[PDB]
Amino acid sequence: GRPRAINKHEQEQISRLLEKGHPRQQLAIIFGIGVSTLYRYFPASSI
DNA sequence: TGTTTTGATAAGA
DNA sequence: ATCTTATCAAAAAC
Repeated sequence: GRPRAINKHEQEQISRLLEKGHPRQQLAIIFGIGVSTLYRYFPASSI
């Protein structure tokens, strides 16, 4: 199958970043991934 | 040419 | 304008 966009290390990082209030929009641009991908890994209801 | 995850996208009592 | 969610066509890898 297709590889994941973010490995576990990046996941754990990105998690904290969002809990610190970083907009998914920016995070997506920086990590080179879709914005909707971010909502799937970390739902708004999960922060 | 054949069988997992990405990312646009539409809809949101 | 904005923000969120689940969907579904197809990229990505072998």
